[PDB]
Amino acid sequence: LEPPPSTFQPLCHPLVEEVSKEVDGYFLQHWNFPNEKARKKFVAAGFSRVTCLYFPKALDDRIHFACRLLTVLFLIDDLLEYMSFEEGSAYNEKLIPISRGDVLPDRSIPVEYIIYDLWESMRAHDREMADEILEPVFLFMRAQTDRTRARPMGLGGYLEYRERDVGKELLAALMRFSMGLKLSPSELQRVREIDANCSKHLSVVNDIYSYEKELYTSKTAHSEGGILCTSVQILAQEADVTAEAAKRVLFVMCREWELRHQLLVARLSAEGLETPGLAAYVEGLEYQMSGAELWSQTTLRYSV
Amino acid sequence: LEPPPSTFQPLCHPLVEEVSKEVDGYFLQHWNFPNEKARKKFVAAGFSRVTCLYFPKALDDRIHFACRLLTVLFLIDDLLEYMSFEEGSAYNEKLIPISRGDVLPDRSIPVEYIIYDLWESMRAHDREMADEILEPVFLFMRAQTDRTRARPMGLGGYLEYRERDVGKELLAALMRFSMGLKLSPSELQRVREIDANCSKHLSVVNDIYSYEKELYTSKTAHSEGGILCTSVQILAQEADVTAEAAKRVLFVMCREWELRHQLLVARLSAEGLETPGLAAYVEGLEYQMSGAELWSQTTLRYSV
Amino acid sequence: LEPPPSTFQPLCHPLVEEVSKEVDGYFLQHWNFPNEKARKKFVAAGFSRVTCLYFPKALDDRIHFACRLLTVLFLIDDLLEYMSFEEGSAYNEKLIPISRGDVLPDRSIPVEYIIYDLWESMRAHDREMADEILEPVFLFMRAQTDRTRARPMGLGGYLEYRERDVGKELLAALMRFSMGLKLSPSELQRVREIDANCSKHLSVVNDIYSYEKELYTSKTAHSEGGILCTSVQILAQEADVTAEAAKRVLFVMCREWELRHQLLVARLSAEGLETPGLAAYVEGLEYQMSGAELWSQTTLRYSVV
Amino acid sequence: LEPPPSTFQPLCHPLVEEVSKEVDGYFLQHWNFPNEKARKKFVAAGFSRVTCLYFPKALDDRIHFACRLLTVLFLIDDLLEYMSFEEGSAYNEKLIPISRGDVLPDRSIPVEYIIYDLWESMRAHDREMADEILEPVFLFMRAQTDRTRARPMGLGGYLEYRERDVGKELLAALMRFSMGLKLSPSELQRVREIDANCSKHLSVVNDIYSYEKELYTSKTAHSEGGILCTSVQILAQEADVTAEAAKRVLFVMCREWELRHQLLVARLSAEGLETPGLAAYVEGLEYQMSGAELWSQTTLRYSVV
Ligand SMILES: CC(C)=CCC/C(C)=C/CC/C(C)=C/CSP(=O)(O)OP(=O)(O)O
Ligand SMILES: CC(C)=CCC/C(C)=C/CC/C(C)=C/CSP(=O)(O)OP(=O)(O)O
Ligand SMILES: CC(C)=CCC/C(C)=C/CC/C(C)=C/CSP(=O)(O)OP(=O)(O)O
Ligand SMILES: CC(C)=CCC/C(C)=C/CC/C(C)=C/CSP(=O)(O)OP(=O)(O)O
Ligand SMILES: [Mg+2]
Ligand SMILES: [Mg+2]
Ligand SMILES: [Mg+2]
Ligand SMILES: [Mg+2]
Ligand SMILES: [Mg+2]
Ligand SMILES: [Mg+2]
Ligand SMILES: [Mg+2]
Ligand SMILES: [Mg+2]
Ligand SMILES: [Mg+2]
Ligand SMILES: [Mg+2]
Ligand SMILES: [Mg+2]
Ligand SMILES: [Mg+2]
Repeated sequence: LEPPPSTFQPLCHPLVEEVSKEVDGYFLQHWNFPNEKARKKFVAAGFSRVTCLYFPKALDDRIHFACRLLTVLFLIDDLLEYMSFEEGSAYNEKLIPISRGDVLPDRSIPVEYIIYDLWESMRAHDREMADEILEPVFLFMRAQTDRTRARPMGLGGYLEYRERDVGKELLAALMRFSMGLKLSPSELQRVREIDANCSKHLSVVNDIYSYEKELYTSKTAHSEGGILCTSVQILAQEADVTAEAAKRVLFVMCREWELRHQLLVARLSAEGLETPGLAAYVEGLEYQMSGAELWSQTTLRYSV
Repeated sequence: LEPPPSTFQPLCHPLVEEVSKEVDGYFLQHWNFPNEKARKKFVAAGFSRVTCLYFPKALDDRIHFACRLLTVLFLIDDLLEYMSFEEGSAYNEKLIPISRGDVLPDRSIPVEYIIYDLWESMRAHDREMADEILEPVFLFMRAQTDRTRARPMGLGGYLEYRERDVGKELLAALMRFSMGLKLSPSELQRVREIDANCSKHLSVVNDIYSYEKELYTSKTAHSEGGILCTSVQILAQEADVTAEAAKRVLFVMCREWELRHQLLVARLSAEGLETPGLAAYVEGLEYQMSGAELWSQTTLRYSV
Repeated sequence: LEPPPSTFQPLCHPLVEEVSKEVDGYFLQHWNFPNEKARKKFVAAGFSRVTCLYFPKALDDRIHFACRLLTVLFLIDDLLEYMSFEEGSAYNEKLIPISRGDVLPDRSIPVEYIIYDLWESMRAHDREMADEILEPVFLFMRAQTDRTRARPMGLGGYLEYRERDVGKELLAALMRFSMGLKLSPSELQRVREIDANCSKHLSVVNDIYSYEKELYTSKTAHSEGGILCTSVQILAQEADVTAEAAKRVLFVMCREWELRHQLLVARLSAEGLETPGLAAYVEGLEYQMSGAELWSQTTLRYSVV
Repeated sequence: LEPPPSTFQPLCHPLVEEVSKEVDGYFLQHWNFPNEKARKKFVAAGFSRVTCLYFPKALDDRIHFACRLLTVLFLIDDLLEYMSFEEGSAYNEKLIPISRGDVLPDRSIPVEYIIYDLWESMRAHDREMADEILEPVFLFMRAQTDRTRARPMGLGGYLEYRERDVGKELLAALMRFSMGLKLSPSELQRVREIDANCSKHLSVVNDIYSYEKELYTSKTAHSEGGILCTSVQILAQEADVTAEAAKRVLFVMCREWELRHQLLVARLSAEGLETPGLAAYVEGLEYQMSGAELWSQTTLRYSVV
């Protein structure tokens, strides 16, 4: 597997090792892992490492919140693969009022009190920015168990749906939270098209590198929760080629989205619409894209 | 054309007579109408009346801003029908920096100074709420000359496009501006699905009532600006029936979206999630749907 | 679900009881039902009753052939849901040379010899007309396992696909067979538009009533054979409404195809191209539409999943 | 637009200069061109040259038939752009009985007598093989004015339609005619998957190079005949990228179909299924793909709109 060249350069948060020990340690203490092999696999994935590659300009005293939130969403993402759509939906819906702080957790259930304590701690740190991450998380949670996953999709309809299932909007809100980067609604409206393009890049890069994992899951886990729903197989079907061939084509499409990103940002700036906040934001998106790809290329999660 | 029953009751702003006189009078003074027949056709349309049906709970001192904005948008909407997509786009793009206040108007050109003065006066009245209307308007302007109008579309793809072409988002921000109704990003995220449903209703009710007008325009106006792009045609073509039959089917679909609106709002309230600002906002959407329909049923713009 | 008003009036073939008892009796003797519950459910479907609603002016000595063919196709229709498209296709292709009479059945396999004996008997009664049903049937059969069921479709593309999957053309050739109604190659060209419209009505009325059944199936059968492919779901997702809402909208669309049927018919008559042969056929198409709907409204196949 | 690497070597028929002169000469005498500009454009397109790249192993005394047939189909393809679907359908349907030899041409109407005389001369040369090109040509002609061109299509649905509109099957029959290559029904059935794959390549390579021409047509010609129906626009819309970006992505997918052609061919041979006639046939398909691309990269038809 050979990626075509990219002009995007990744960056990693300076505190990645100390924060990853802190956050890995918290989940190894509290989360219900089934056995030692699963604990080792959890550490091998490097979930705080992908968080620190996503948000390398996070404030030093906020990056750990983002590591915790992405880590617990990954752990849940993997649990849902053993559930039906209905079970998975019941599982996520329990957590939504708890995330809001509206329902207290059952403290004998780690996922509930981990979720409750985390969002309470983020609101204590910055209430307004924390509150802006909630509905984007819920939108993602609901997409994860959407029966649209078991229905035929074309490439266009898939990318529209995958924007939610890849958590693009929660990642943008979490990036802003992590950086203390406040943007007005008018500013956010200005970069809507840049966001949508970025979402496709994140989606398809993840699909390419995680395909062998997902293929294996689809054959071994729950026929609904584990269902293969990915651009790799949607393009392979549409073009009647192999998955390997579809990945080569999708990679080339990913570099076209990187070019489009650069063009859209250049236009924003030329029209005099790139504020200091927006400049930081679109550079932030570029780190998400290159950081996700660097982690995807190297994590044991996808290679074993 | 027999409208299926509806539980939505329309409401009109109490100041409709006074404001209509004022705003109609302003455009009759400044807008370059080509002849007397057009001046009469302008008055006959009742553009301030549809605004007052749209925002019946607007603050007494803000409703005229809304009448002016929708009036000038309607006037431009009609001029664009006689231009190419390329000519329309150049026309609209010139007005966008002027709307932002970044570029002074040529005061010998009425659309330029009307646009400049209007936005300057809105920002003087409420800077932050006025600024939230700008990108929604520009989104709508750019939809009007999108070459996607000249290409095949199914009902789903069309509704997604029409959401921009009908100005759903600018109407929402304009409603909020006009009521002084401030909503947080989190509140707005909670009603995203309610907004999307409402958009379909506005789009298709307009398509139904404005069909004879748009058909006539497609036969006599510019080949691009006049191109017929509407749910009436799309459904007739997909189902292989007449435009008349398609309207009767679309009308039933509109009442289904009304029921869905009620369901979605009831769920929002049943969860603990309908804030007082949200309650005002979703009520406001219901006025928009019923008000648009009432105007569309009665305006001379559509019957002659 | 309250149907909207209709001007079409259904008719049932006079001999419905006799032929039902006869043909149900034949399949209860010969078909490989898995258990007693399945035998009771088969009887509850009333497959001979829908045949008698579809072709109420069939000749008295021909109607049983049509009940047999539609019964065995319904039965295979249900089996294919538990197969891959490849398995399903292999199953059907096996029956095609057998239906032609070119290949002997394995008499230890009831579907093969039931199909074999059926077609033999039909050609024995009217070789010319029986032969006209064959390619229509194979068309329909190949549609059933068409991988295009596993591809995204809008409503227009769906209706063109459904024409084959709902068996419009085999119902036409069967209707004609069962009535002794012969039509010239010229007469059949004139009604190609009336046919396409009628296919939409059969397709969608079935979609509406069979939705709950097909939904259950899409959750419990084979990921390919059982895949949900229906106008109710296509409209629900295109318009963002519930399945129940899409059913109410589609039903109104059905009534418009009815009005359009009447229009295309008068139009054929006003031009005077309405032959006596063509006139019986389009009245027969109207019986198919209204009969299909009456059966669908009442059959336990659709109300008890 | 730099084409990505290919392992295919295009070949050109050795009589290309002599046959181009003969066949261009014939159409310049008989066809009604609207002006001198159109006559020069015709010669610049080099329609005998694409024929000779498509079929470089054609028999020396048959290559001119293929050149004539593809030339007149290109000319008609362009005329249809100024017509409605209904007008173009009537136009094509008039030619079908004449192609068959069943109806005499109006000798004052060049398209009619050029088509009549050409198909008569092909049947005079090799009746059985000429006749096998007819239904593939008609299939293509009816695809050209098919309403589905005005309905939304995703990539998979489009490629399925474009197999007919690109004339894949007529090109295969014409290749076999021109090489005197006779295949059994069994041999033909064996290569269906190879055929389907090759069709996507022809289709998309053509879409890539002809996009600027077709875009201009869609802005200036008939709203139906001139309608933009192409993978370039479909992918640009689905992926949200520019047309140029879509072309670069689609070109990489064309090389994947080249690789897949090679794999299918290997497998045919690895099983026991590759005959001498099949080997010549699938090698001929490779020349079609590389030849069509080489012509498309260099013809003024696509670079000067
Ligand atoms: C895209 C990426 C590397 C990281 C996104 C970072 C995270 C955790 C975002 C939260 C939303 C989730 C869990 C997306 C996983 S997409 P998926 O289910 O396809 O991920 P998988 O392939 O299972 O690793
Ligand atoms: C939907 C409705 C009645 C009013 C919307 C109210 C306004 C002014 C919205 C601003 C954007 C415009 C002019 C949309 C017209 S949709 P169109 O071009 O289809 O309207 P037309 O049919 O030309 O009246
Ligand atoms: C259309 C109709 C009610 C009757 C036609 C009568 C028959 C048997 C025609 C033969 C072709 C078949 C099996 C159509 C059923 S469509 P399907 O698979 O959707 O039917 P289902 O919903 O499974 O009953
Ligand atoms: C594909 C290729 C180079 C040649 C095919 C050779 C020929 C003439 C085949 C006959 C069928 C036709 C006319 C296809 C043109 S595809 P089109 O209408 O897209 O061709 P255009 O882009 O107008 O040149
Ligand atoms: Mg996952
Ligand atoms: Mg996931
Ligand atoms: Mg993945
Ligand atoms: Mg308009
Ligand atoms: Mg408009
Ligand atoms: Mg309108
Ligand atoms: Mg069925
Ligand atoms: Mg079926
Ligand atoms: Mg059904
Ligand atoms: Mg063509
Ligand atoms: Mg062409
Ligand atoms: Mg082309």
